[PDB]
Amino acid sequence: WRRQPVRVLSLFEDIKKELTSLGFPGQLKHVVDVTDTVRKDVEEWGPFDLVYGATPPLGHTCDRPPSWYLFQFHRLLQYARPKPGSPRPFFWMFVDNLVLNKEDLDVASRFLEMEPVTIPDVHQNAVRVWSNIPAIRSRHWALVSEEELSLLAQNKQSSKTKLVKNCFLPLREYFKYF
Amino acid sequence: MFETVPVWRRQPVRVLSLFEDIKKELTSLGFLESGSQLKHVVDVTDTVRKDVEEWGPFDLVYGATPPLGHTCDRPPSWYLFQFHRLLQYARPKPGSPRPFFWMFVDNLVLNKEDLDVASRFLEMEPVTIPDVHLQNAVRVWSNIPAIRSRHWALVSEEELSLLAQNKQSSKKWPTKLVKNCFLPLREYFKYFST
Amino acid sequence: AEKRKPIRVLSLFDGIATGLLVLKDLGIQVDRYIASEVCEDSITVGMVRHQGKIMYVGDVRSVTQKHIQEWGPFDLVIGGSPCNDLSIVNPARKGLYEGTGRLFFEFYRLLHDARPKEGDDRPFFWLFENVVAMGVSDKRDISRFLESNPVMIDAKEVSAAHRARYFWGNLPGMNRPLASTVNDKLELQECLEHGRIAKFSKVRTITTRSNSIKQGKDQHFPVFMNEKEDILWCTEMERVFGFPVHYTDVSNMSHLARQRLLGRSWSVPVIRHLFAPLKEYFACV
Amino acid sequence: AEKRKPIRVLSLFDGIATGLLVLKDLGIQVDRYIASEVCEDSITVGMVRHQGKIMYVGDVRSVTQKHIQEWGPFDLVIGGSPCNDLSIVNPARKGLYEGTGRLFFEFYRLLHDARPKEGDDRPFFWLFENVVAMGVSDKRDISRFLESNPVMIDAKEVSAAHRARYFWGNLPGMNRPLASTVNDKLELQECLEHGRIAKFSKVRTITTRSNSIKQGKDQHFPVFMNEKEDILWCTEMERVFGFPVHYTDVSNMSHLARQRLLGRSWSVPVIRHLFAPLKEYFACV
DNA sequence: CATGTGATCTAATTAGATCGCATGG
DNA sequence: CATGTGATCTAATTAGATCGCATG
Ligand SMILES: Nc1ncnc2c1ncn2[C@@H]1O[C@H](CSCC[C@H](N)C(=O)O)[C@@H](O)[C@H]1O
Ligand SMILES: Nc1ncnc2c1ncn2[C@@H]1O[C@H](CSCC[C@H](N)C(=O)O)[C@@H](O)[C@H]1O
Repeated sequence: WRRQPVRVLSLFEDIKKELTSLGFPGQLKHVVDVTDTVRKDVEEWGPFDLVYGATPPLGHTCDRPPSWYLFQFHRLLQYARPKPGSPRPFFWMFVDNLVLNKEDLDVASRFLEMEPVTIPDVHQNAVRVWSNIPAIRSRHWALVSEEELSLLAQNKQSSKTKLVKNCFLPLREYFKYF
Repeated sequence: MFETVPVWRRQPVRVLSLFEDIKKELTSLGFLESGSQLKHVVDVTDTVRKDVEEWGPFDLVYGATPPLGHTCDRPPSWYLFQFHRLLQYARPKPGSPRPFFWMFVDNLVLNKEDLDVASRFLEMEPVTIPDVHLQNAVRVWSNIPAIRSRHWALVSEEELSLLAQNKQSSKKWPTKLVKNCFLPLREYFKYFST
Repeated sequence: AEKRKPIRVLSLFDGIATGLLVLKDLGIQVDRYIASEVCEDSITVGMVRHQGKIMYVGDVRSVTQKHIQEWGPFDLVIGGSPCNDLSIVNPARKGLYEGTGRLFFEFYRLLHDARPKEGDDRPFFWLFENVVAMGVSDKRDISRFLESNPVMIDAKEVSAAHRARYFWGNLPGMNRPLASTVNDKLELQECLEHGRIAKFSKVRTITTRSNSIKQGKDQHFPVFMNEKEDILWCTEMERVFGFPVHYTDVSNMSHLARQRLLGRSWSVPVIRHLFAPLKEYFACV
Repeated sequence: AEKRKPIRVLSLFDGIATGLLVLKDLGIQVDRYIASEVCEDSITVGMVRHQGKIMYVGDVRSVTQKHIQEWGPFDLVIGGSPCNDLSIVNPARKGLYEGTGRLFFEFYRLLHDARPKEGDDRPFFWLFENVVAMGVSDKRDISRFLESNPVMIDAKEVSAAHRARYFWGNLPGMNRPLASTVNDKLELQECLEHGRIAKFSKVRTITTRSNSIKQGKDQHFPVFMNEKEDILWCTEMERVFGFPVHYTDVSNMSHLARQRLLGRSWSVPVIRHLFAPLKEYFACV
């Protein structure tokens, strides 16, 4: 009942186009780049209930190594957490578009303290997600081998999401609808 | 001790010879008389100190390396070490005033390293002896003064090298070269003759 | 009144256990000293020189939040991550985000894991060290992730070698002036064995590589011995770094293997200057 | 009731100066220590570990009778000539009269040069050491040139290694029974660094060669560490030989170069047993 | 029925030179 | 603008396995 509007901090990616396609003075804050973002910046940007960050797709306009996005993600994720006295919910979402390699994947699961769930689509590409939301880890999904996606990624490099929206949806039960 | 004694106060010389009997040379110069004074020792490997002393006192110790041949059951430096060992056994007590002589003779059997050892263990460098009418040569170490003051025909070691070379090839001792080294000791001991 | 307690230490990239060595030389009681290190020679030194006091736990990437919780709590978290992909002396350095450089973020992670909750006011100290000669951007990011600026402490002021190092941390008085104690050997001559003459007051920075022992670009030998030019011996490096003589004479290590350990380590007097105010926070012999 | 004098020693083939090391360990005052040695590593150990007390004179064959008279008189003449052409471990040994074997006669010569003339009854002592594993005729000749039979002293009864050595000389009580003093370490375990387990109570004879540290024909490793096999470290060999730990840790020597020095040297407790009755003939404290 | 103050060979280091250029003095 | 918690390359030098047999 008493469900206030969502408050989303998005890193490396502005998801507003599928944030109001989802139907949630903007509540969404977006950081240019984080290299000089500190704690007082995130603090004065008001409390947040979900912090989002993602890897760019396999392609150009990236001047950063693939693990740069993660560490920086992890850094500001801790900046946004509330004190234990705060009762409000808090979720966080990191999601890779098959750019991280095996060495970079273990770093992901070790810094985020859980292993990714994989999201496939064949009719395009595939995607991995780390998050505390009990509706992507606990909700049963199509299982894909790691080397299945390996081969699809090689086919993606050869070649050159609605599932990114399909993962954001299940938070509507905790925030305001449309 | 380079001093002499009057003719009437000279005793027969007592000679210890090693690796070589030089009896014939010294009688031929009248150091020994033909009666039955000189000890020649067999195999010095087991001669201790008491043995040399029980063999009576000696006025001269002679040692020689065997000449260019196949007699060397032992290495050429063995004879020199053994000579130096028995030489110290035969020195007289620091009290004695009588004349004491030693001599070691090499017949080009020692190479450059063994010779540096010889001159180091006898505290003097050898004197080379040339045989002209060049057939042979000896090197000699001794305290005999007239073998250090008289100078025979000085020949270089590269010349002895070459004859050493010709002596290898053609393979007894050259006593003509050895006999002259005993010459200046009859001015110290008793003379005899036929 | 409440009596103080022995210190509990998490030591990451422990090397040859400089941290425990300085703590012992200060008289600070040590309840446990858990060390993350992978190099066999390093572990052997620490094992032998500290009689098995050190708790070795292996690769820093094998240490979880669960482990920090079981093994802790910790009062002191120290370390200095590899610098071979950070120092501008390597033209092939892969930077902070790849090669060994990314092992810095493991320090940042275990530090977060070991920090007290907000509301817990128990004494908690930490120290992170690395080289001054790194990139502008890499130094910037380290300070962003540790949320503090470093202090520059050059070992030349308390020892016989240049060693300009950055130090991030929260120890009391990290910016107070450095004073030379009479146990410091300020000039190279005081570190040499009998019979050897020093050609320099101070030597340049000692790395794992032999060319750092010779001085200047012309590679001058630093020592004379019976008028013959020579380099520093192992025991002389140990004195230049402030370690006990023959500290690294372990495990049949060659002089170069001993120099590999020393050239990666901390300058002992510098750490003593940084750890000395901890005596007022913990129990001491 | 007369006052004794500090001792004057001529030491040939001095090695790492074991003779001076023990004389100091016995409290015997030393006026002169003249050493003939040619190895630069050897010389450096002696120079450093005895702070320039030793006077080095170079090659034993450069030492003339004139030198002995100027530098003397001597009260003690000690040495052990090289055995690499005497020991039957070497199939290519050139024997007593060739190679390094003939360096024995240089000891015989200088000893003769250093002896007091008959009639002088001043105290004069000499010791000569070599291996038991030499040819029967080479031991015959050595005794013939020294006019003494040797004493067989095996280091096994006062240390952690077998080492059967011959000893010629005139020291008092040379054949008295050896006795394990309480500063001897008789078992390998007592010589090992922390954390290591001996597999043998006593090791076999340590040569300059690595195969001598492995035990037996099957080449068994001597020590267990971490349940992994290992050989002895340099500091463990030094304890096995009775030297102070890190004695040979000079000159950036590898562990093999250190073993080269130790494998040619004397077992320290054995010599200490031989030198002990000298403190009744010379000044002490 | 082993044992050794060593030496000869192999593969294994090191010794040293050389390269490197961003950086903050 | 002299410097450096390093890395590469390759002679020249060491590390380590196997080899001895006389002798005690
Ligand atoms: N993955 C890893 N986990 C733990 N330690 C590691 C590691 N990778 C490298 N190290 C160690 O990190 C150390 C960095 S050098 C720092 C040594 C220490 N300051 C001292 O005083 O001795 C090296 O010893 C290296 O062996
Ligand atoms: N020509 C020579 N002159 C002087 N010493 C020599 C020499 N030839 C070899 N040596 C030395 O003689 C020594 C014999 S080994 C004996 C060393 C001694 N017993 C010790 O305890 O250390 C070796 O150190 C060798 O370097």
